[PDB]
Amino acid sequence: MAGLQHYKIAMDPALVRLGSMISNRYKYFRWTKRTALVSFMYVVVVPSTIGYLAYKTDGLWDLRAKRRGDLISER
Amino acid sequence: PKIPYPKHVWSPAGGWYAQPANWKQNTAIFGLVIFGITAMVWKYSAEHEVRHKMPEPDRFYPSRYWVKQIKDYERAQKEKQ
Amino acid sequence: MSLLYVLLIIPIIGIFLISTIDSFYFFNVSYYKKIALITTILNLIVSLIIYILFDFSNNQFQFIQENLDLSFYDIYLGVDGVSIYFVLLTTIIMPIALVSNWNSITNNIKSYLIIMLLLETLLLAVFLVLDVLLFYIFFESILPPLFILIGLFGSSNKVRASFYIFLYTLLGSLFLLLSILTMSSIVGTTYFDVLLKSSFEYTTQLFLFFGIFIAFAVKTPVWGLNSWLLRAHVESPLGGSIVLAAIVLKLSLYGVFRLILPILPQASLNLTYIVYAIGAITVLYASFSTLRTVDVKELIAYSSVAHAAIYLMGVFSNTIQGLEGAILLGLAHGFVSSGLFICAGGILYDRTGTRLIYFFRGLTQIMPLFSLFFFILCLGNAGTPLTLNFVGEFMSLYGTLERLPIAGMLASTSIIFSAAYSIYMYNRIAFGGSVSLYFIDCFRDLTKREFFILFTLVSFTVILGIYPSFVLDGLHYNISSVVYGIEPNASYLT
Amino acid sequence: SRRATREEMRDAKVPLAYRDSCAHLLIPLNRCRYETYYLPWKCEDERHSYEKCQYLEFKKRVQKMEELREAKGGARSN
Amino acid sequence: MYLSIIILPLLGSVVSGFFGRKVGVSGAQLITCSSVIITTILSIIAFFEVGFNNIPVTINIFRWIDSEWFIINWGFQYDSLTVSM
Amino acid sequence: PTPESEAFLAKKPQVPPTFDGVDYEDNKRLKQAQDAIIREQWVQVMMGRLVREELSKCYYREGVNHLEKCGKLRERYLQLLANAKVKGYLFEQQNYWSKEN
Amino acid sequence: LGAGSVIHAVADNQDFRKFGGLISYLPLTYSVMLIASLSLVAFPFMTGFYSKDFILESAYGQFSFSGVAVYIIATIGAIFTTLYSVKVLYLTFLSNPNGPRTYYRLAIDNFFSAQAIKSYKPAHEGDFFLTLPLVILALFSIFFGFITKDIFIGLGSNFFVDNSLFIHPIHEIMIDTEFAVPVLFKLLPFIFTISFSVIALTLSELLSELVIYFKFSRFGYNIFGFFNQRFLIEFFYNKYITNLILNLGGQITKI
Amino acid sequence: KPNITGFDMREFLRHTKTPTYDPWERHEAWRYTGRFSRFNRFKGALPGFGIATVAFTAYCV
Amino acid sequence: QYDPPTGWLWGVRPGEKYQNEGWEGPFFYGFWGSLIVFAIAYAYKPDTSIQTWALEEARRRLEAEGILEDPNPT
Amino acid sequence: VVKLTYPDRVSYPREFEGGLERELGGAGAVRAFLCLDDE
Amino acid sequence: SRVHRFLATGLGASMWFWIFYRAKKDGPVLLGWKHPWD
Ligand SMILES: CCCCCCCCCCCCCCCCCC(=O)OC[C@H](COP(=O)([O-])OCC[N+](C)(C)C)OC(=O)CCCCCCCCCCCCCCCCC
Repeated sequence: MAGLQHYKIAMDPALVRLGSMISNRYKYFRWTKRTALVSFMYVVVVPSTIGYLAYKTDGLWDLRAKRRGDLISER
Repeated sequence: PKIPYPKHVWSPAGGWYAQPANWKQNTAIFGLVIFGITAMVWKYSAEHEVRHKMPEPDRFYPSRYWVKQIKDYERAQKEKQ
Repeated sequence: MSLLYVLLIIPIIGIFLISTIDSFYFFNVSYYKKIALITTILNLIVSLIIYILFDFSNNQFQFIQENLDLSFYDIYLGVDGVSIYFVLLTTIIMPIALVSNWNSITNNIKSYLIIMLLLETLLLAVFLVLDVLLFYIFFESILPPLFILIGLFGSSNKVRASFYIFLYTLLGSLFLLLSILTMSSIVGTTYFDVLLKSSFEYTTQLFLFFGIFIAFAVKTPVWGLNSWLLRAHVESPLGGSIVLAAIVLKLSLYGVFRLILPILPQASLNLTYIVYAIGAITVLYASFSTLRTVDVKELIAYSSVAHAAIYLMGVFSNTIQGLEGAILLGLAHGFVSSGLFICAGGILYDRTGTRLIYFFRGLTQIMPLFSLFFFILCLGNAGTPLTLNFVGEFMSLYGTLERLPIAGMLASTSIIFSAAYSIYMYNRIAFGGSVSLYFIDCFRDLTKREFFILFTLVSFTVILGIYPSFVLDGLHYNISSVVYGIEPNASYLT
Repeated sequence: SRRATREEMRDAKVPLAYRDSCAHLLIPLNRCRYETYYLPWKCEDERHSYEKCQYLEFKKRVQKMEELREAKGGARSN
Repeated sequence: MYLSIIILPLLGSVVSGFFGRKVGVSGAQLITCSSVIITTILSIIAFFEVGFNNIPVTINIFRWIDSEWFIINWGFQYDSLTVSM
Repeated sequence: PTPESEAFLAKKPQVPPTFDGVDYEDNKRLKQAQDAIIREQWVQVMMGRLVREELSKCYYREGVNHLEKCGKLRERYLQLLANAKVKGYLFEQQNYWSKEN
Repeated sequence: LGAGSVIHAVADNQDFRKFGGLISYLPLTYSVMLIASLSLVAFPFMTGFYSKDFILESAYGQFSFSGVAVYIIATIGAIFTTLYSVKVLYLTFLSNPNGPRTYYRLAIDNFFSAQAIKSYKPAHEGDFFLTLPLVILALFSIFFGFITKDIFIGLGSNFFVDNSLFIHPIHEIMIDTEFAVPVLFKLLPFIFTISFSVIALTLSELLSELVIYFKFSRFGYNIFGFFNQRFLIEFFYNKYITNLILNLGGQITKI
Repeated sequence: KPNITGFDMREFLRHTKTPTYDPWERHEAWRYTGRFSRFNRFKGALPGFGIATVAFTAYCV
Repeated sequence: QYDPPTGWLWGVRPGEKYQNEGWEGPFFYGFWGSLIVFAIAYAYKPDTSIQTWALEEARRRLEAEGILEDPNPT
Repeated sequence: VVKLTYPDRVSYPREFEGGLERELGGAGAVRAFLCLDDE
Repeated sequence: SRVHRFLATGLGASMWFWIFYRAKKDGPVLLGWKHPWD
């Protein structure tokens, strides 16, 4: 079936059919309120949140050789 | 009883109830190998260990018999008066 | 003749011999594969000789050849510490990739060997060229052979995979080319020893960064630009997959050390938070989807995405340990992903003809040698200490943390999630019951061939995991040159 | 009977938390523990002497705290 | 001896595991138990040397990770807590 | 002082670690300066590594008494840790600074 | 290791509900399991007595609200240590046999006619390698704490002067623990231990219906289930952490 | 209110005791007889207590 | 009672022997041989690391300060 | 309940001559109780 | 067997005799009657 002869496998049709659905699922995506909301949350909101937090704390702290009588804050 | 198993499966740790007829001979060689490596490690340790206080002469400190740092100190300290 | 040209010439000779030996002897295909393998061994022997002669603390490019015959496009070859280890990775991986396909390539064997030999020359030329436009030429040259390799030897979905990797890489690269051409126009050339002395103005740097970053994020790949990899790395033949994940992913990383760090320092520092948000998002999203991936080769392919996020964050850390850790992780990923692709795309796939996880269980009972190497490889993927993967992950993660703490803390969560998908995948295949009831025949354990490609790969990760000085010592001096910044009482000495 | 100076407390490697007034009695005990390998039936006299004086100083500080207790109308101090 | 405590249980483990077919069940048990018992005696001796005589022992073999400011060695320290554990 | 080794001299910088009065068209002179800044940073860094090594020996020597007997090395290491870092040459190559500013 | 002796003796059963008897069947196992249990409950002059009980009075010896509070908290923990320590030894050895004939059927009493040479399996003790470690660990469980307390505690003991352990002098409480702790709170664990052991041992084998009345109350049923289900942490971890991550991956892959 | 089935929870506990007559009485009788009587079961609850007590008394003189 | 150690290493049945696929020569002698030779060659490679050069200068500078003792005093 | 009823400290804090200041690392580090504010 | 009973009985005897010994000696101090140096 794929080049070299492999061992006999009891290829279960249900499991094979599930594997085919996963390979072809992209062909059936549609924009709905649910899919748009999920896609917007994962792609825009969460990344922009980490981006905003990384932006606002960039350069805020330094630990190197900080003693008592000093601050971790740099800014 | 004891479980059945395939005789065609080769495993480095032995498999299922594995004991070769010559297990004592093989154990003797490997134990000899273990001693030889351990002795080399012992020789390295007795030369590369570092201490900052030496043991007192009357105290049970068997390392004094092989460690280079203490052996040099004890030999040098014997030159007194 | 320079030793670096010998490196590029030996595989071309083997291509010539493979294509002409039918006229001096139906020649057996074993002869063809013997020629290609010995060709890769000699290329490896030459790279070892270069490394023995290589000097660890020189800021002059070594083993260069004077041209004095300048043309419009001249290939200048040179090596320093930040490229020497990628050359070694390419010359070690290439023989292993050839042996991994010794039996599974059954038709068109001459074409397969010539493509792999040509891939060796082109990938090596990427690490050795001393001109930025030469870098693009070699970076893009590997696409047609890769398109043909996937389409002639790939699995059922090979056409869609071949198109994806070609069009994604081309599209990203076209934005890099526009960035390179702008540099070439301002400076007058893209030769390294001239362009690295140029000082681009800040707004130029920003628009140069975008365009180089777009290409490198397509090639990293970052999450969301990574469907070409999830297709191509799976549909590829086994030797193609090893080359694609061990060497081709490393091009964007070595590219950062030549194209961003020395010439775009101000844009790189000002945009690190955008790089870090993308790298942080990639670490979490790729990890969660790896946990739900049911194709065994796709799961190993998706974990490459999560590891490459950490070396990408380490390369933008602007710290010595983060930069060295990035190179260390890149190298450690090359040995580990090669071994896990061999375990899945070469051992499981050859025996069963399927890549679905649902059909595997309890393989330890009948395949103890496979389960031993597969487990050690899965610890490497989880970044377990005593592998070079821990040393690279720790140093990369420390530099990312010190540069931007919130980004490092999220990136650190990889220590939890890489373990999760590595241990989950190991347990479901090797453990998790008795031997799967879907297997009608029993399976043989590793053949001598499979054992000695896994043992060799496992050897490299463990030896370098215990003595990583073998790479770091040749990295320290050259990698100093890409750091940007100053200490107040250390700078401007008089 | 004389209090040990901070130099000999430092020279005898006294634990820093016990480098108090009574440390002059800790040195002979800690020396004896070294000689007897810390067996709890060999340094009895030294052990009881260091404990007794330490108890005596403790009995002086509780009186000091009790005086302080009434100075605030029996209020809490912990 | 101080290094010999570290490597002796490892040596028995690789014989029991990677050469089980050679030594069998009884050989594996003899080598591992022997290699752990001998290590235990050396640990009791170590507890007297380090703890009772208050002589800590330092041992460094080769560097592990060396980057600018981080120098981590394959190195071992025996102190009173170490031998107590 | 420890004699400068034959290997050491082969790599000793012949130029001061600076970019002032360096013609950037002179490839040899620019790379010489870059090497001098890099090497000087590593020396300061390797100095801290040696101080840390001495501090390590005294800590295991003075034990309980380390908080009092290891202060001189303690201060030295903190000063080096606060000041020494491999920063590269490339900011100083691209940015000239003056004291009189 | 003593538990492993029991599990071997009764063919791998691990449930208290099928033990009972065994006191005459595993006398050596019972003895060392009893010796170990008295060390666990810090019975006076056992090995565990010198460590645990000092921890408790040290909590009181630090005259602070947190120190007093943890003392009370760890005292209740000590109460239930005694309870499940009683539960183990009694349900395994002292109670009536809740397991089947096979565990207790001995060849001394005639039961079989033709299968007399074999087929008895009477739940006996283990061999030398099984029993030698029990005897050795039993000795450490009795004398080792007394033999060694002066090293680890002492009063001004200098065993850790290599700075292995650092105690800042402002954090010292040991003087107050030795002298300032009232005697009532010093012996309180032993009073509780010696009484709830009586309370536990009386509730079984003498009463045995009262606990049942508690179990079959809705209050007791809920209490029994909550603690048997480990504060429901595994339930809430699996629901909202593990399955949460799996569903996140499902969304990422699918949508 | 009584259930459709005749199960009363209060009566369930009232019958939680050793029955006066049980059809399985002789089958389960062995669980309380000589070897497993109250005395025999608790006879050796403290294995060496008697020997230690006698030896301690001889030591205290 | 114990069993005799069984199993087919490399899947070679007890009757037969291992058959070479043609890769074994180049891989064991060329690939692994060269790596072993390189490792021996690497023992004799001179140290050109920035650390070794910088440690020596750092030692002299700390000898100059009151930190390290000078083997060659003045 | 514990907060309402927990005994007051029954001993004055132990004092150290010099506060062990030098042996605790000098004025840069933390020292011991020495004729300070009462507690 | 008989050796197991002897081993079982010996440690139990060892435990209680040990407890009785320390009860007589260290017990008075533990109960707060007498200070250790008295
Ligand atoms: C971290 C990467 C690895 C670095 C260390 C490399 C190994 C160093 C030596 C480890 C000790 C020796 C291991 C012996 C092997 C165990 C027994 C065996 O042969 O397995 C075959 C056995 C054969 O077992 P069998 O002999 O009982 O045969 C019958 C059993 N079946 C039914 C399976 C055939 O295969 C297995 O059953 C288990 C498969 C998984 C093997 C587990 C790997 C063991 C090594 C763990 C590495 C430890 C890493 C340390 C962590 C890193 C530190 C931060």
